[PDB]
Amino acid sequence: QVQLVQSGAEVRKPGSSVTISCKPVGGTFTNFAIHWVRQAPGQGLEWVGGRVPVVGIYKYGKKFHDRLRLYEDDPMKTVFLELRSLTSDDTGVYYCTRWRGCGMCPYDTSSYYNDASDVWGPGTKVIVSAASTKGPSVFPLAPGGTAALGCLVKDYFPEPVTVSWNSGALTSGVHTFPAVLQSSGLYSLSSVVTVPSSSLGTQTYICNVNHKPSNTKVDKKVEPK
Amino acid sequence: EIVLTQSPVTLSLSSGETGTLSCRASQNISSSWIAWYQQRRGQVPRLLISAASARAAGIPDRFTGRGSGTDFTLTITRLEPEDFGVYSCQYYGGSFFTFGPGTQVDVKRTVAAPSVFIFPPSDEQLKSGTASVVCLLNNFYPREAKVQWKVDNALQSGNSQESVTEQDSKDSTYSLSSTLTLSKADYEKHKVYACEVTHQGLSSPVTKSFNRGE
Amino acid sequence: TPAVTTYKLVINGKTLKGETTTKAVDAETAEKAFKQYANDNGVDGVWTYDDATKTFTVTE
Ligand SMILES: *[C@@H]1O[C@H](CO)[C@@H](O)[C@H](O)[C@H]1NC(C)=O
Repeated sequence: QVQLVQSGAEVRKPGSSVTISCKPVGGTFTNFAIHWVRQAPGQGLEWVGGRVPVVGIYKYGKKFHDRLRLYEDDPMKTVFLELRSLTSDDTGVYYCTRWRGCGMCPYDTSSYYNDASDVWGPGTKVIVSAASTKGPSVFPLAPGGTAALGCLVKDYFPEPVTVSWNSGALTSGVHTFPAVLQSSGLYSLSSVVTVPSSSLGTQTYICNVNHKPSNTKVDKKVEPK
Repeated sequence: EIVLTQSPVTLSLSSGETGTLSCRASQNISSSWIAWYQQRRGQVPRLLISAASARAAGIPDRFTGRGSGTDFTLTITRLEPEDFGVYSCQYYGGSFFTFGPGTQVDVKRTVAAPSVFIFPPSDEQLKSGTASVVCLLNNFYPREAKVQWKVDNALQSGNSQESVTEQDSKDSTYSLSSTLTLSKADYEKHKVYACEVTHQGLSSPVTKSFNRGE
Repeated sequence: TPAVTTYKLVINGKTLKGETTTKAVDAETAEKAFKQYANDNGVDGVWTYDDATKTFTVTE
């Protein structure tokens, strides 16, 4: 039934602007308002604004007034969000949402704005970074009878990287942390493994790092000092 | 104009346990403008409740909403693996919508103290112009833990970043990594690098450290 | 010209082994990117080039 399709991820230099597209599939186009909700990494849901297409009833969030424009293309039945003067606080996932309501409303010609959102788009990832595609550099993390070693996969762009240990043969005690975006605009994560301290002189520990946007496949040997 | 607050920050539940989430409004509002949303760790948000008490289509009897005036509650019974996640209340009356800060509902288990490790900068990284010191907090519960970097006993701020793993499905613990970012020039001036860890499972703050070189 | 080609780097280090790629206008621009990548990873060795496969190699 009523379903919302959103455009793919976008990367924008700081200070510039980005435009997302949301296309409803099913139902009507001018009855129910499209409300945009965004989420910054590790933060709560934030309402950006809402607009009934064509009809012209719209409101912007106080934080996004003077920076936000919501509009539509009536021929293509597509709504757009434009945010200007992007900063690091604008990095996040942007969802277009609406209320299903009467769905395929027949002869309604009525406008509804204040409703909950039970229909969500997949979300559009917006990354505010002045960085270009860059492969990662891999640094070792050298170490009650248990020790820890790992790999620091640093300064790559964009997401994601895949990390395994011993071609994937070592999986017990492995923690690959979520990548953090540092102030330089590049991503960085670590992957760790806990082993018995007796195994340090014995076992070999190799982490396999994959970054497909850069076509990087790299093996690093982690040795104790 | 209307601010929504939720309590608690984190809610820990056993299998059969029943928990209650609170949504506190800044002023007296009508129950017709309150919704509840569920956010799984890797999914788009889902609507659970509209108009304070109206259950959305396809939402089981497990979730019920109540409230009046300024205090609204969501009650969860027979919590199931799908249900663990972040819960947000929303006000959608008037012109400007607002969300609550959210409450994470995780799996309850016995408190377990973290194992703390500190990792010196690799020699490969030093000849690159930057230096990263990594501190690892392994398999702890509950989720919240504080990490403070002390370079020659001088507290740091703004030059560290940390991230946490999702709660393990097996043993229901958390893991944390903190990276302190230093320029090579700054790294050479100082001698003491320490990681101060504060957690409920530790009787007193645990500190792991090393000295540049040895 | 705004047209780029893809160049490969092969890493034969004592602890770091693998490969990465970059898009550059010419090989001279590609090598500067690869030599920075190797220095960032602490790999210091000999460089060879194969213009047929647009492939650099650094071995320790
Ligand atoms: C809400 O209404 C109740 C009952 O009228 C009143 O006692 C209370 O003080 C009001 N609180 C606010 C914040 O308006």
